[PDB]
Amino acid sequence: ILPVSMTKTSVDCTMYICGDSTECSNLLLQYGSFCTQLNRALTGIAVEQ
Amino acid sequence: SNFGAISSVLNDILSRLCPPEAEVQIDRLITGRLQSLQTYVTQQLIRA
Amino acid sequence: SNFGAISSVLNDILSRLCPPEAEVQIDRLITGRLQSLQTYVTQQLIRA
Amino acid sequence: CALDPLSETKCTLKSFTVEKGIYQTSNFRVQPTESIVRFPNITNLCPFGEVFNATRFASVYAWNRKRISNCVADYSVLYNSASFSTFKCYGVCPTKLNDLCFTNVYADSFVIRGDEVRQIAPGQTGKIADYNYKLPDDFTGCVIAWNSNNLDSKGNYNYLYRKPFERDIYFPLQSYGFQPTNVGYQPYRVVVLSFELLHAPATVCGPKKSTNLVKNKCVNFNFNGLTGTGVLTESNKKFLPFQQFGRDIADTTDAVRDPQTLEILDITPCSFGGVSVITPGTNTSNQVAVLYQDVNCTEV
Amino acid sequence: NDLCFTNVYADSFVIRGDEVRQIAPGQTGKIADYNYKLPDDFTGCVIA
Amino acid sequence: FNKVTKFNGLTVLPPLLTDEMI
Amino acid sequence: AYTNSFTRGVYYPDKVFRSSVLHSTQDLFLPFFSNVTWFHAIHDNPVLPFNDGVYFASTEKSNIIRGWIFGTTLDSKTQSLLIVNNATNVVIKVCEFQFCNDPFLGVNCTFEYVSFKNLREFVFKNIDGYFKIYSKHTPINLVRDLPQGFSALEPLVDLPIGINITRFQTLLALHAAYYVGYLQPRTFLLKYNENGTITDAVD
Repeated sequence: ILPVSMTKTSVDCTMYICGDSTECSNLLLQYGSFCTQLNRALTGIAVEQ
Repeated sequence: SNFGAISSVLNDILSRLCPPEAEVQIDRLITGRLQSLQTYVTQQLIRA
Repeated sequence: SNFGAISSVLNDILSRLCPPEAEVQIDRLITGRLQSLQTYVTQQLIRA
Repeated sequence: CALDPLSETKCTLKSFTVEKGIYQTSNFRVQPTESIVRFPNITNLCPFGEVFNATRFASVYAWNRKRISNCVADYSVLYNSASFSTFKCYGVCPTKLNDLCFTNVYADSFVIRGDEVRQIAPGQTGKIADYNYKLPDDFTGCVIAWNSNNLDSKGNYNYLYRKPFERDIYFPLQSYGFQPTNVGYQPYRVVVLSFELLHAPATVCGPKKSTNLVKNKCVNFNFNGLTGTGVLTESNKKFLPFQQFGRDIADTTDAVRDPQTLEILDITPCSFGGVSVITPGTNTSNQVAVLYQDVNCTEV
Repeated sequence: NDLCFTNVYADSFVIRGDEVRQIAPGQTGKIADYNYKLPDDFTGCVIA
Repeated sequence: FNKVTKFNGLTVLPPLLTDEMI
Repeated sequence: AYTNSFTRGVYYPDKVFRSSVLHSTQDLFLPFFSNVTWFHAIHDNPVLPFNDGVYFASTEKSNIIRGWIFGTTLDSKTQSLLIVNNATNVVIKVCEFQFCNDPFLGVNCTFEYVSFKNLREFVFKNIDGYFKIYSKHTPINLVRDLPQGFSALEPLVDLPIGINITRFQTLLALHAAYYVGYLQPRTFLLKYNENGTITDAVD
């Protein structure tokens, strides 16, 4: 028996961090590209599965 | 988790506080939740 | 390492300061030491 | 970036050219249709005047404490008053108090010297802040204080001084030199309002009026100060008679009991999902297809 | 003295001394809730 | 197949090949 | 005398509905399998300590147990909480009472309120200036000892009395058996079922 793949996930890190608060979303932009590079890494994992 | 904020619920901070102090509380939640995702995505990259 | 606290010795903060300021100085040590473990455990997962 | 899905793709990629592929560009979320507001059907105006306009306050070593409950609190009446030399609040913003709603309020009341006002704050160090009266370091409340030289000076030896919210009655008990000639050496009155934010049924709530209740439609909402957004629905959640909110694994509310009639409402976030834009290359065509992820086509 | 600005503005008025408490970024009361307040990100000096 | 057995922005995407294609 | 509290004195820790979930919480709970003191309504109602809080229960068929007193000195030098079932309502007072040395129900008050085959279980705790009452009733057939099944107590009353307590005393109707166990700060894991009901726990 061999693992071949695993459950493909995407996490919308703006919705995870800020829960549809615009007040938090505007603060989260001050952290720059941390959220787009989290989505980029999870999308690389998902396409690889 | 609070990560040091007055509440772990973002709508508590936004319904109770106003911008000079609300942004101080929300940055603790952003820092801890962003560190929580960076931990998850790192361990999913290693598991992948 | 101090991580921006008054001392890295946790008992200096607790013997010299009192809770309103001691918890600010301790949370700098907790922040840096927790980041120090997350760095170690990530590099051990990669090395494993 | 909001012109069309290809423009949102170009913005997501930070690029004017787009290669062939499927790109996750945004999350689609249904916006709230209208805002519901819901508070207990109670109308008694709170007795704050019986604390603030009282003939004589107590001494700081033997401070008064009035429970406020089962009433409507227009904090604007206090907050807008020119009478107050300071009004500092902690864990709440004064502007939000009329939007907000508590299980009880405790109104502590006493007289101090004007020098000592600074000691009535969260977790302080000083002779008042240990031997007489102390606020928690995590205090949620307002400290409201003013000079009373026109009322409490004579000096007036009837005012005296020696853990959080502690009473304690040779002994270091001493009396103030309050004379009308005294500015920091004047008598000052202080009222401290402490707010009880437990998840029990709220009983001290702002004058902000309730709306009608809406079901099976996406709304913004406020129940007893619990703000949120979702499709409110009826539910089969068998809340026991004492239970007021329901929660999920994220430690977020997923049901509430309506404070005006005691039915149990489910809360669910409004229809939402990932948007992915399918495109040939922009070198091939500017046409695109859109995938609304996991939604049924009736939801779009 | 080591620094420049593109413009400077001197806002000027009289108040009762008790209202100096209201003249700060995001401070509040019957002057600031009506007719003069500083924004939460004010850059400048208050001189009284 | 028998012996093997989150509104918060977390989502699961389907695999490209369904079990019927595998 | 003593009996063993196998699984008794679990209660809903907060006013929040939870279902199909295991929740971990820290509170004053009666420890599992702890020996609880046992008393009989013959020859009695001493002044017990209250400690950090009390689980109380009566194995009953008669309704001879009808109230409780709480305070520090119980002698009018300070307030004392009194709780009585008047056979129609629970009546509650916090006056500076001067009780008997041997008080019974005959067959300056800052606050006031109104609202074997039987086991009645109660939990009393005095935290942050609130006196909190939880309870449950169940049928029983075991006469001598507490039942080895499971059931969770639900809040009846919560009173913002602000009073210090270190002693308490039950009240009997005069011209049955009961048990006392002190609460401890414990982490508990609580099994909320589909009907949002606590159905098992781990101390």
